[PDB]
Amino acid sequence: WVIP
Amino acid sequence: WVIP
Amino acid sequence: DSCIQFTRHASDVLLNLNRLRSRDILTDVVIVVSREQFRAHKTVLMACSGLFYSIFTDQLKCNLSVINLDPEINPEGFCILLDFMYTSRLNLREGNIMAVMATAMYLQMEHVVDTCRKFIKASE
Amino acid sequence: DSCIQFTRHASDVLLNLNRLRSRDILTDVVIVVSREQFRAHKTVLMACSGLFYSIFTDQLKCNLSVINLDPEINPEGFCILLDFMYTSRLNLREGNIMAVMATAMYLQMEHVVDTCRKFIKASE
Ligand SMILES: O=C1Cc2cc(Nc3ncnc(Cl)c3Cl)ccc2N1
Ligand SMILES: O=C1Cc2cc(Nc3ncnc(Cl)c3Cl)ccc2N1
Ligand SMILES: [Cl-]
Ligand SMILES: [Cl-]
Repeated sequence: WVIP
Repeated sequence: WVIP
Repeated sequence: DSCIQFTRHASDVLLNLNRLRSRDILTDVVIVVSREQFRAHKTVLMACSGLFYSIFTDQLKCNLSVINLDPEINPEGFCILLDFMYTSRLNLREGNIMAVMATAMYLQMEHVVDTCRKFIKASE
Repeated sequence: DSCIQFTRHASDVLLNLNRLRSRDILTDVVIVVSREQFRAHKTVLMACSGLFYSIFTDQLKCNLSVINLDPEINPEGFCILLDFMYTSRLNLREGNIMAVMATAMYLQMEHVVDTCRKFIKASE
């Protein structure tokens, strides 16, 4: 999971 | 396009 | 093999599937979550959820145009997860995390359940 | 927004759509390319091809279960492109590049047409  |  | 790979292909496909959903094109099922209805493509739901994969491979349920979810399922939690299925983006907030995690457990979306567990653990 | 994004989600969706295609699950169209037939999902074909996007948004063609391609289309070139649609991987070889490029031009798959043009230019 990432900060887009 | 890339070499996978 | 000796194939070449187009990096953005999967993302571009998902973007177009979401555009077809937004315009209600070739949607073949309505998911009923208490008073709320959500139109979708059975193939995308199966590709994202262990629950929908089981439902639509069933020889009788594969042909249903309406699927009613358990009355304990929260419509907002479902909406957030349906948006995630079609975009890879999850709108996870303090006010919805419990409903999102419960809906993801029911829908069998293990990566969502995992990030919800981690976000909850950090707040404890 | 303040969404989080699961990096592998789009690739995982496409992988599952290809698994449904391999098992012939919820495929809703057969593409006829001379003596050859290819089963697929209309939504995936539309998401990958300008030609299929135009065909399946047409108010009469959207309901057809069989689509016949132009007799000049090469079945192997089509097969390679259908595999690309469902995997992001393109089996581009000296022996098939001309057929693949012609099929990609017909199907309106601009990124494939682009890499074929570049691979041909390098060999000149
Ligand atoms: O957490 C998750 C996400 C998910 C999706 C699916 N889907 C599929 N899996 C295998 N082959 C096929 Cl053909 C599909 Cl469609 C099944 C289980 C789970 N669990
Ligand atoms: O080279 C290409 C690949 C491609 C796909 C599509 N598909 C869609 N485009 C916009 N909205 C929607 Cl809803 C879809 Cl399905 C249209 C044109 C082209 N050209
Ligand atoms: Cl997931
Ligand atoms: Cl393309």
